[PDB]
Amino acid sequence: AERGELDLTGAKQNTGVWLVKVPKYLSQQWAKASGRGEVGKLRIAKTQGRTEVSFTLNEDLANEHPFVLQSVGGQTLTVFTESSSDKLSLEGIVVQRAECRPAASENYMRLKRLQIEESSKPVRLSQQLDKVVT
Amino acid sequence: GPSSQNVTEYVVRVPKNTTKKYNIMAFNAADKVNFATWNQARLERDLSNKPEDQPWLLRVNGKSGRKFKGIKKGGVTENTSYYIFTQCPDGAFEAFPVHNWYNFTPLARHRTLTAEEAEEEWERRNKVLNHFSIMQQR
Amino acid sequence: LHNTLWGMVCPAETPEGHAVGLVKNLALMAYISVGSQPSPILEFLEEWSMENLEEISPAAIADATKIFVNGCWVGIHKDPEQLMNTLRKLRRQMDII
Amino acid sequence: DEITPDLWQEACWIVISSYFDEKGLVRQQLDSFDEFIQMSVQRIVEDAPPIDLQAPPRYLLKFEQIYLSKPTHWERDGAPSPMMPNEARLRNLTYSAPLYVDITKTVIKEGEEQLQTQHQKTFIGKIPIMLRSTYCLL
Amino acid sequence: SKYAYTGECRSCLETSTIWVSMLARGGQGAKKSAIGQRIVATLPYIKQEVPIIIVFRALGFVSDRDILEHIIYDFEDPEMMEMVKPSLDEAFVIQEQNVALNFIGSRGAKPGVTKEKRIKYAKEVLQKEMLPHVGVSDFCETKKAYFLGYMVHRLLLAALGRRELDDRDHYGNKRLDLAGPLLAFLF
Amino acid sequence: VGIRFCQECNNMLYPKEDKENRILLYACRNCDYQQEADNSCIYVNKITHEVDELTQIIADVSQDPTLPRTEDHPCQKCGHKEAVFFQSHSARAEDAMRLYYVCTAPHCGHRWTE
Amino acid sequence: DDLNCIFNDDNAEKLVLRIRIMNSDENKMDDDVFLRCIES
Ligand SMILES: [Zn+2]
Ligand SMILES: [Zn+2]
Repeated sequence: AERGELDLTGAKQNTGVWLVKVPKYLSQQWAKASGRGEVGKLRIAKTQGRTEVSFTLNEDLANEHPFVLQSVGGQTLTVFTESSSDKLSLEGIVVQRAECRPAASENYMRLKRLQIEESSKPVRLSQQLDKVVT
Repeated sequence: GPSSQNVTEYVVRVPKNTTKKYNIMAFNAADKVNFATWNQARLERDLSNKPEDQPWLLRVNGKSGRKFKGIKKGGVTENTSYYIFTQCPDGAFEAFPVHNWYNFTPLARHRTLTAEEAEEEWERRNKVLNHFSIMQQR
Repeated sequence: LHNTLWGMVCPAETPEGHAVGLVKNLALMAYISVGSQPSPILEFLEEWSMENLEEISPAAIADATKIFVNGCWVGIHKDPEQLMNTLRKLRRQMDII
Repeated sequence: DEITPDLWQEACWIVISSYFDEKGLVRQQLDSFDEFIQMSVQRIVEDAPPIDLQAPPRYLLKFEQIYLSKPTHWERDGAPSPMMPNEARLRNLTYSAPLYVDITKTVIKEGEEQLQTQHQKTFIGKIPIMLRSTYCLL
Repeated sequence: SKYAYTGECRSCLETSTIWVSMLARGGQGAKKSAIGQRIVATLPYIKQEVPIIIVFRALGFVSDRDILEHIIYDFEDPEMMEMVKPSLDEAFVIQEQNVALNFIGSRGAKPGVTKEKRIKYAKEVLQKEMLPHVGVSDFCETKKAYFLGYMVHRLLLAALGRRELDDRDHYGNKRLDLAGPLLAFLF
Repeated sequence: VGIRFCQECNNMLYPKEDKENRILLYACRNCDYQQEADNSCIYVNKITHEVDELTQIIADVSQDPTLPRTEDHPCQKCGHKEAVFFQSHSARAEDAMRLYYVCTAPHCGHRWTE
Repeated sequence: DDLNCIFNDDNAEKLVLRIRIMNSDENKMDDDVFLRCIES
């Protein structure tokens, strides 16, 4: 029992967590939801020799996101926490890694272009003065 | 059986503001870390600078065990976001947004060569023979 | 005269005297690229399946393809042919790149 | 359908006729000066650190958007007039345009009176204009 | 000269030259060529040639497994291992990061008074002059390590005969300063 | 034939012999970790450089639209008639100008020589 | 005579030698580093 001690009960329980990469518009929609209670549904389907992971956006949040699994054993990933009371703890170990991709193929680039217009807003260029200053 | 066609649904949720911050730290693949020997641990801000913009120092089981140094991930979270999914008895996944990412490297505890005697050692730039006769004097 | 000066620089145009081959001038079809910030290409590649160089496992960057943007190493990618097809397609459509 | 081998000797020459009608023979010079004036100048100004002062009161000067006007000439009486390129050649003048910057001057008097003055477009010099660029009279 | 292969990566940002390189076989016997061909780096504002392993230890990587991972990607082929081990044999004097930074700072033109100055000076010159394009902010350290590892990997590949030697007269390796960048530099 | 890393501080392991039991053993620079046999080969080195060049050839060379394509020599593994042939031309000299054929079928990175 | 060798008949493919070190220098340069230095 000390300030610098990290709680290691999560590692002793062998709790397995998932780390997933998502694109920025999904994060923006989740931030706009402001934790109402639900942002979407996570779907998993296992066949006789293959698996299929996807995420479906909430219909209210909108007004398909297939997932791709990847190799994990190249590194060992675990998650710890820091509290306001300075009580460090360990949540668990990452056992599976995935990434999120949009199902939109051609129209999605349009949104990318709009984000370009959202990202080219603060960059600023010189102007021409018709009249010299007075 | 049921495991061949297991179809289950998990509710996801993200909190807005919370009391405790969340971070990610990683070990090396071949470091061979074991958490069962971590009877006592310490994680404190290093005094080599002399606070939040400083590296961490981690120590396991006091001076007897191994110790690590922690550095911040260089990639800024401007276009990147990482969340942690934890199992709960209620079942609703609670997405924890990341605050910072950390990385720890092992540091052994032994007799360590100092720079002042390394200045004397440097005369044996290429004349040095019997390399394991250096640490015997140390 | 070097082999890579094909349509880049004129093979005939050269001053006489002490500056033979040091001074040369452009061919008729040679537009010198003026410059662009690599941020749209970098965030575009981050959208696709680039593992970040700092995030990637050590023993996983031998079987993959290193990506270089403006000479700075930014990560790896496991499917280079599809990446080249997508990059060439967007370059021909000149909408993002 | 497709270009037959008979029509190719006209087709490719129409293609490069369109190229030379759009771009021109001197395009690397003009586009380089364009991407020097439109960008880089203000990127250089903004990338420069804001100069800091001390004495105690603290003055901080921060640079901002870079204006550039059409090339002008000021005669003996001080009359600004647009200057012809031929006027520049005949009178042995320098074709140049005056460059303007907005500077924000933030005051600190250790009493929470941070009331910055948005000092407007101030004259700092002249850049020699490359002829027939977009920031030229022609 | 004595420098068999050179790994120039003249670097800038929106310049500083690094001259990582490799000694030839000029000496013989146990006196110089007892180990093999060493690999050494020149650095921009220090005035002498520190070995590349000492630089990598100054980056903050004590373990040599991570070092040879950065240098060599596939551990199956031993050729790069047996070419890179002599500079590891010239790297047992320094084992930890602060001694490496002290040695590098003391190797400069104007060394500091004590550790508080030499460590800070070496950290600064390693911070915002070592390869400015890959990283200039303080939290840019392992990208520098990976880029230098790729650099030494290129040097070893050209040493043992896979990568062809680059040529200056190839215009793929050459840029043209027009009025734009030149007036930008002056401005 | 190769070197390994100690599992205590991840450093080099040079081989030597001890003065007590007469067997080869690896050691680190700061360890008590001694290794064992089955790697009794220290400095293998092919001076004749007769190494096989059919190992460093990447299977992706099929997708390079500059190398010549032939159809006279079919693939030995998958039986595809078309193939891609090229020369080595590394930094080595006095090298034989053989053709290292690579099958051009997808999901078959077979390479051979003749 | 500090580098005695055992030569092989030419019938075999190897044609190898078996240079060792003897009691002439065994009864600061260590072993396996002196042998590699004389190999160089
Ligand atoms: Zn060790
Ligand atoms: Zn085949």
